[PDB]
Amino acid sequence: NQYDNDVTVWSPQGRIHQIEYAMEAVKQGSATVGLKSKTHAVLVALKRAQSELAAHQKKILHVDNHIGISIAGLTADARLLCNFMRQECLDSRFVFDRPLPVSRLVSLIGSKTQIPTQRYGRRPYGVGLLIAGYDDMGPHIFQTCPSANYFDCRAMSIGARSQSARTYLERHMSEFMECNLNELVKHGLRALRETLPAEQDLTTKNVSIGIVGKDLEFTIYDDDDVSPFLEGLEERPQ
Amino acid sequence: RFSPYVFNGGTILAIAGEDFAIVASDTRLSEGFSIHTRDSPKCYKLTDKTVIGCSGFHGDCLTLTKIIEARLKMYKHSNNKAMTTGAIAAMLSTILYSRRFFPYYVYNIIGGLDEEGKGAVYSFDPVGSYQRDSFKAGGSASAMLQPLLDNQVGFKNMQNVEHVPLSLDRAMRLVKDVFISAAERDVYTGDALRICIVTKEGIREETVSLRKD
Amino acid sequence: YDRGVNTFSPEGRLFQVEYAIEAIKLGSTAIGIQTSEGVCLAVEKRITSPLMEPSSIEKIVEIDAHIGCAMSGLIADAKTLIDKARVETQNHWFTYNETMTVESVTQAVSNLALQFGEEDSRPFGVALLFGGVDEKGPQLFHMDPSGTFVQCDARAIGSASEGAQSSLQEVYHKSMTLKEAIKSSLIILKQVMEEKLNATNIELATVQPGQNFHMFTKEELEEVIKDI
Amino acid sequence: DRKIEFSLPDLEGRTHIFKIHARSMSVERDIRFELLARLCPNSTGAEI
Amino acid sequence: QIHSRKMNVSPDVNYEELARCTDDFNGAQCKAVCVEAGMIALRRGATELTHEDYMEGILEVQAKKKANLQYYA
Amino acid sequence: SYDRAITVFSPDGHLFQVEYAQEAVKKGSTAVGVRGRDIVVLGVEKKSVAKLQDERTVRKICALDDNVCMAFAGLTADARIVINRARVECQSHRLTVEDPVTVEYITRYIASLKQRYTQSNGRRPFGISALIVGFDFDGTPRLYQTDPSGTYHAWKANAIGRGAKSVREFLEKNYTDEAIETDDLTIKLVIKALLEVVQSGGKNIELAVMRRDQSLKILNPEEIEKYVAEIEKEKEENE
Amino acid sequence: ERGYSFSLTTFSPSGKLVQIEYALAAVAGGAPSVGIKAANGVVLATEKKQKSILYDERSVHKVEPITKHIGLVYSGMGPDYRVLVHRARKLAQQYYLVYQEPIPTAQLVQRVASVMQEYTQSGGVRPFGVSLLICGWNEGRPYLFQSDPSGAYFAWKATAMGKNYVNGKTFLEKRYNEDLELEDAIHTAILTLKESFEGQMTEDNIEVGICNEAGFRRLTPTEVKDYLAAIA
Amino acid sequence: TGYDLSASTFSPDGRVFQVEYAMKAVENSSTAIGIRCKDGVVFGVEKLVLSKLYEEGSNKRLFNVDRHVGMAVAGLLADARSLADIAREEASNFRSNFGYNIPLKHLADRVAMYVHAYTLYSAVRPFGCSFMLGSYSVNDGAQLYMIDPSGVSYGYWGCAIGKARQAAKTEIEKLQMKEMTCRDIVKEVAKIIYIVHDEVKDKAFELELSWVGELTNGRHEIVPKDIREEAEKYAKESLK
Repeated sequence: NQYDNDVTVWSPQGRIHQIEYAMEAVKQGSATVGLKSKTHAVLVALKRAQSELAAHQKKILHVDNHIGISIAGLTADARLLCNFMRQECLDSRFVFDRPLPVSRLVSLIGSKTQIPTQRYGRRPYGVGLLIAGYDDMGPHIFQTCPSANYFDCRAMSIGARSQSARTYLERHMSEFMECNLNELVKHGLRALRETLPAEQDLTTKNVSIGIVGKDLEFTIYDDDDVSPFLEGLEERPQ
Repeated sequence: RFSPYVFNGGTILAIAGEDFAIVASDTRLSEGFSIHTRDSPKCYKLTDKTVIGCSGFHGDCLTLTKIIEARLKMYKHSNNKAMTTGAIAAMLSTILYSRRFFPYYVYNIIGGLDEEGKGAVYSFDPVGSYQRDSFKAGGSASAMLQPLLDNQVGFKNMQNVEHVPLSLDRAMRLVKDVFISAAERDVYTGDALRICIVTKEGIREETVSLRKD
Repeated sequence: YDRGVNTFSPEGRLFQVEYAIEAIKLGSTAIGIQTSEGVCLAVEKRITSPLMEPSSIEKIVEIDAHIGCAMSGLIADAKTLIDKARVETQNHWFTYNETMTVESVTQAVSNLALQFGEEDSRPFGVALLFGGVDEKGPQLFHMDPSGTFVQCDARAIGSASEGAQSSLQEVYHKSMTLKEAIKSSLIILKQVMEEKLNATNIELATVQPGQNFHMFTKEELEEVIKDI
Repeated sequence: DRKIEFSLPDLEGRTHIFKIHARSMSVERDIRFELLARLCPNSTGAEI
Repeated sequence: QIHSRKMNVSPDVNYEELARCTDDFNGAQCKAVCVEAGMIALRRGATELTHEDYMEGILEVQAKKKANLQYYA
Repeated sequence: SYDRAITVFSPDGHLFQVEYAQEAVKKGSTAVGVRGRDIVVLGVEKKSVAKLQDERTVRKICALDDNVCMAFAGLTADARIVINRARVECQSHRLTVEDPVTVEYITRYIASLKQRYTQSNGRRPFGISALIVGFDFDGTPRLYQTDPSGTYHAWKANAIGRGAKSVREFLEKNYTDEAIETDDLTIKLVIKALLEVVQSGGKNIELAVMRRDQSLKILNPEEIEKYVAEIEKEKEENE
Repeated sequence: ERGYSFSLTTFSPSGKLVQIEYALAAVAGGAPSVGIKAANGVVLATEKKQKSILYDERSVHKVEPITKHIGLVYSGMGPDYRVLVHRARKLAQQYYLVYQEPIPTAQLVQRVASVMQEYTQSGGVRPFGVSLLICGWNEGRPYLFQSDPSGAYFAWKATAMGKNYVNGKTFLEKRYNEDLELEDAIHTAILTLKESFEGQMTEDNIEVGICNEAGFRRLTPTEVKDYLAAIA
Repeated sequence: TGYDLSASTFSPDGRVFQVEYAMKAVENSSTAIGIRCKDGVVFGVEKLVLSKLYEEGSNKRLFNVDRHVGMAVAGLLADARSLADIAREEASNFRSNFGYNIPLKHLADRVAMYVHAYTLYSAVRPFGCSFMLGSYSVNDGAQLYMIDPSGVSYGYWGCAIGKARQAAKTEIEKLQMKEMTCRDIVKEVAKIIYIVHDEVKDKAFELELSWVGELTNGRHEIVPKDIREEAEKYAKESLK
């Protein structure tokens, strides 16, 4: 056709296919699930590699002492927004000498990414940022989109084959506001074990888990310290 | 007309130990002929293994401190590890030189450990030059403090002086005596002595009262 | 008939970046292997004429005494990235009085790797291997034209890349040594290159924890050839 | 209902096509086709 | 749900999940999911229908071009 | 500010403006260069004029320093501005590092300019190719060529221009070590080369030499007829 | 914002500038006018019909002065005229501030023509759609110049632009000589506007200005009724 | 075709299809209503619950521009909150330069000019948003302005945007806004959206109500919980 070339061009139905194609790379990235308790926020990522000698690509990135994110898309734009994210933490920490409110940060992210979605010859950002953080109001789990329409939630999932993880979260979401970390994390592992082929699940080098805690700095756990969390789970029913 | 500089007093001191380092300073912020406060420490825990002291113009001490605290996190987010002591000195030399034509009115001494558990003291001019020394006094009464440490620590001008390395307790009573001896003559010497100690285990603090003229 | 330079696919990715992924298939193939003893590295030259001087071309080029590089595909664009790598490492040493780590070099180039637009023009047609000995011992990284980089252990990039990976997974293991890794590489190169192998079709360079970056020349090179 | 794609062969489809169009001609025995399929990244079976 | 009537279907299915993970379709494409899931089970020689059969039928009805894309995330 | 990308990727991985510019090179006049062990020599063919007017202005061989000579092919207008910027750069080397410029350095300057010149916005790439000949410090004579993509590339001998692949086949089919024995024998090789590619061996040739310590020297059209005369004499007794 | 920064005017494969070719046709669809110099000054005359009686002909004007001694008319479209009118009004002042002397008419035509050719090449603009006639008695001798949308210029004894100018140039060819007067050029200028005018020719269907050694000025409908009086 | 790509090209019958296409995306946004009573303005926003995994209070389609000026939107959320940012900054320009609070007739004029600015060029697109503005003054009463995608504003005794726009405004004129104070306005504003977006088209909704007047002491805020619990008590009087 011809309504499928530029960001400025509206569809006759009013649905811009450039943004609709920017919603594809977030479906092309690997799956990950975020969630929160009353007092703790946990997000669990699923690594990928290309050859078995090649290392697995990380997804969980440390932003601040109370802010951590996950990605799904291209790593270049992931780092491009990430450096802006670190910058917007440390400058206001420099000015007001205080941590930064997460919703106020994400509003700045949406205002940041809305701008190239309206000019000419300007792509949107292909990324799927799940955001975990603390205000004074405890845990907050946010998700983004290339259409710059950020969504508050209590648990979400993005990446390839995430709908099954959503179906797991809907029938267990009532439990989540009481249980603490040692079973909350493996609830998230029961989310990520769903989205897999039926033979391989959790082989201790393909997974990472990040936690911000009510008196605990945001900590990334990778291919080792995962093994205390990873044990004590049931076998996959078949 | 409008002057941009003023002198806030203060006097800091660092001594490199064998497997430790001791950074100490008084806690008086004041200028003119008056006292602003009797509580203003100059100890600053940068890492677990690095403590900086900052004397001179107080607003530049605050600003420079916060800029350093930013650039550590910039390094760590860049490199997934912490800075080392010589890396901090090598950075802050460039930071001080970066305002060559409008300098900070700040004296600085960095105390801390190496990668091998040894004391390291780096003293700064207000422009950005430095060296690694065993012990440096900075501030107002540094002229009162340096030759005493040259005699006791450096063993200078003594005949048949043996050379025991400095024990930690001897260093402690050395500092606690010498700040009293400076306090009896300098007007800028404060009323309480914040002492910070960097070991292989962590950071210890201790505060000793002084006279309060 | 003519889209923009910044147009997304209906499949979702882009067009020109994926075209640059197509573009690097034509380059001369290159193989590097990460080994705890040290990182070895090799490439052919694709010699055309007898009148052509062989040693004027290269794909091995160093960045520091502990960082070497290897390129593929288009060549004339790569020298810009080599220059930015060198300037970047000298900035990091100039400001911190230490060595910039290999991964941080790799993301320093990979941030530059995707910056074309219509303000202030196209992606790059290269494919890079980074051999380095940091404080974590030997390292080996491979980046993309899309700025995506990852650590490998034995990566083969070029025209015969998928064949050499298939012949390479079968021979790599976690406990290699350097002398067997070099000959193990040259067996694969002998399998995949066109012309008869000599002391001038290829060139190698290694890096060690002890000594600095080193490149082989036509005296210490042909012993592996006669001992293939 | 069905929307079968026809793309270019990756490597092995090309080598197989060399085995198809090259089986019935007098050739030197010890040649290899894999080098030629390395030399033809983007090509059709008509071109092969 | 209508066109899934005359097929051997194991009660594994979640039409809310399928319809929620399938936007932008019509009755022809939604029927086409039912027939392609009706074929892949015969490809594996199964007798009833499972959820992942529908999940692959989604991919075939979408009918994407495959080009070597795993280097994301 | 005309901000527009020109050099874009093909759907199969090509740069159309680059490979068209190499065709614009491929229609240019033929220039051949070799190197001797002690005296380098090169010459353009196809002077092709009306043979009744001026000609010093059409001389397609210039110097950059005392030790660096340079010829080219392709369209004439884009060449001389590259010559100008190369002269400014090679002077600026002497404003820096005190030695004269090495030919490898100045060719990296030219190719490095040309590549980013393709990388820039709103610019067609250059449509020239050059041969750059210099006997450096410590007297090691060498030469290079310049692709319009900007790939500097060493040779023992080369030939670009319209009808150059057959000339290159003659050069590989004729180049020995004893062909570079005498300097006039090397000139007889070059005049043997152009002659069997430029057909009619009249005044179309324009040769220029360098004895690795001098400046450039262009022979007047007397040794053209003399060397061509003894060339036809040697071929005459050879037949 | 910013413009397009590319010329929308290219050479044809026949080697023609097609937008200039169309702009000349748009000039040819303009209102007819003519101008004559004869031995004491230049007479310009145009043809101005209101579309109905509701307009005020005393509001706008075709005959426009540029300085003390230079007037200017056109034959083309309306809103493109006033822009370069105002530009030329400026250009005489930038001459006069430098030299403290009124501008030579030729030196004005240089700069106006350079404005038009400068305007027909730059990015993202259509060329102008008028042709001008410029008068003035500088250093005694009168002068009459004619521009074009392409930016060229000429020195006419007498010519005509607008519609039926191919007939008007034949009529002025059969009419004019070297030796006339200003009022004679008035009378044959009315006589050549009557070649292609409408049914009635009143005191306001036209607009006539003249140059002298006294300088440029513009006529009123009183003496325009006196000149159209006892005419034809 | 080809006449409906840029925002710089007229149609061969003389209009712009880009502005109309951007207007069409407004009728995919759900429903936004708001009327001004006898002594205040009440905005009413119904909010579709997409999935259960969202948290209550997310992604609010109802904004707060000034202390007294409020905004309710219906369009695309990022562009809507972008317009909330520039209007929110614009009131700060007015108070910062002039020293008092901005009137609606000036404010909606400024915002409407800024929206109209993106209706001309091939570089930018039109907004896919429309929204409502209203506030209360003690010197000027209450106001109610609405802004289309094209950048045209009007005063209203009541207005409505969303999917069921005519099925909203058909029932607003049954009320008597000229005399009712903003108390039973809450129940009526509640009921007129209670009678729309049925359980066929919607899974479940969420009520979101804004509220301003001198009963709110001029300042703009949300409704209290108990009052909209009385509105939800007034919900199930539609079954009869």
